[PDB]
Amino acid sequence: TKPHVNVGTIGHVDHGKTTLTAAITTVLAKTYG
Amino acid sequence: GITINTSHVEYDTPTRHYAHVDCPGHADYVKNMITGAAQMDGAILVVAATDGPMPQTREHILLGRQVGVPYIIVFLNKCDMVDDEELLELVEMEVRELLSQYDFPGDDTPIVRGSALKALEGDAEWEAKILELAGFLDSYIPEPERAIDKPFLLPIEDVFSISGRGTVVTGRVERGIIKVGEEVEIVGIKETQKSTCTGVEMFRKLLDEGRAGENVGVLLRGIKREEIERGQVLAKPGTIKPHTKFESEVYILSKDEGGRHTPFFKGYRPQFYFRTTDVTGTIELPEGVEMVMPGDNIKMVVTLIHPIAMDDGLRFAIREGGRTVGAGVVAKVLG
Ligand SMILES: CN(C)[C@@H]1C(O)=C(C(N)=O)C(=O)[C@@]2(O)C(O)=C3C(=O)c4c(O)cccc4[C@@](C)(O)[C@H]3C[C@@H]12
Ligand SMILES: Nc1nc2c(ncn2[C@@H]2O[C@H](COP(=O)(O)OP(=O)(O)O)[C@@H](O)[C@H]2O)c(=O)[nH]1
Ligand SMILES: [Mg+2]
Ligand code: NA
Ligand code: NA
Ligand code: NA
Repeated sequence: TKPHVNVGTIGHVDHGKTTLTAAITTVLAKTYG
Repeated sequence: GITINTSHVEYDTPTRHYAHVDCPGHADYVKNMITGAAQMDGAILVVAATDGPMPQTREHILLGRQVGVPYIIVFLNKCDMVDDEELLELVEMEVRELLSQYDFPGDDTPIVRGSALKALEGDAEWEAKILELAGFLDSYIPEPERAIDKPFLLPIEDVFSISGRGTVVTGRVERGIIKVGEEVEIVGIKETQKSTCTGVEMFRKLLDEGRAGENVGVLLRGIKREEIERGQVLAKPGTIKPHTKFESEVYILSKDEGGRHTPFFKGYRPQFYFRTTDVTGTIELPEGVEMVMPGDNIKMVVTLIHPIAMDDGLRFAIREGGRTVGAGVVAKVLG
């Protein structure tokens, strides 16, 4: 049903793309789980 | 073969399901952005407030424009390390200027000040910034245009002559929809011809229409087997034109990926594989660039011997004797 959207994290090494990636996942799960 | 290193996660907002891709190093970002190994409807540019924009910050924005990434939202990270409203506004301004330098609307770009780390730790003040970022994903990025809603296009693979029914071309509907009765232009390689769809077949059985993602056969009116060939595309009339010269961004495979072992200079004449076939071309390197090393990525102006139907965003492989040595994407058609 829901609209599917492709996104991703870009930016310089060590600026926190992977940490942000996990942070989004956990916070959306705890807020909209 | 190109080595694709990625991290895939999925997450949901009340109204949307997101497929998120993250990559390890800069080379992974180059490769994966050019090959389309992850198509971003929108990108989240992460900039550490502590470093401010850095070389890959600029290159990813540049690559994003060249490969067609339509929207960029910024997440100014590590703000837990920077308590200085003036420093934060400085960096944000630097980022908007950088985005604009590459034609993204820096002034209209959402920028969220956060801390991925403290949010990840369970700090509510920071978690709120993540929700804010997700809000902008929801609000700033429009519902992407679905494949079926785009004009019909089908890369021609085989060409059959069929017993009394007519000429039949096969391939996978790359986009759109083709219905019996609709007109179609056969574009690329030769002068554009026109014809009419008198039938769509799939799995031996006659259908009413073919759809994006499906492998079908298209019966054509009046055209003969000799007038059509592989490399050409079927398209809703007036939606795609053939071109010989274009500007592109390309990634040359590294030695470790089984690519070339030496640099090539101007005068390099490889094959450019577009959809279904190889087409030789001549290259023009950017000003000041004398050679291209395995592993490098550059803007390359290409001139094909024979035309090909194309538009910005079309992917292609660069090959040497059927062996892939590079990947590219059309950034701008020239003519
Ligand atoms: C535990 N910590 C968070 C990880 C780590 O130890 C890292 C490191 N430099 O030591 C990362 O860079 C680490 O944080 C990180 O950024 C990682 C990645 O970016 C990726 C991506 O994007 C895709 C596939 C694989 C990786 C990865 C294995 O390199 C990731 C490892 C991450
Ligand atoms: N203080 C602080 N450190 C952070 C934050 N986000 C990431 N880091 C740290 O920055 C380093 C690199 O982060 P990482 O996600 O691997 O960066 P990446 O290479 O862009 O994926 C790690 O030591 C992280 O813990 C943040 O918001 N605040
Ligand atoms: Mg990372
Ligand atoms: Na720093
Ligand atoms: Na939201
Ligand atoms: Na030289």
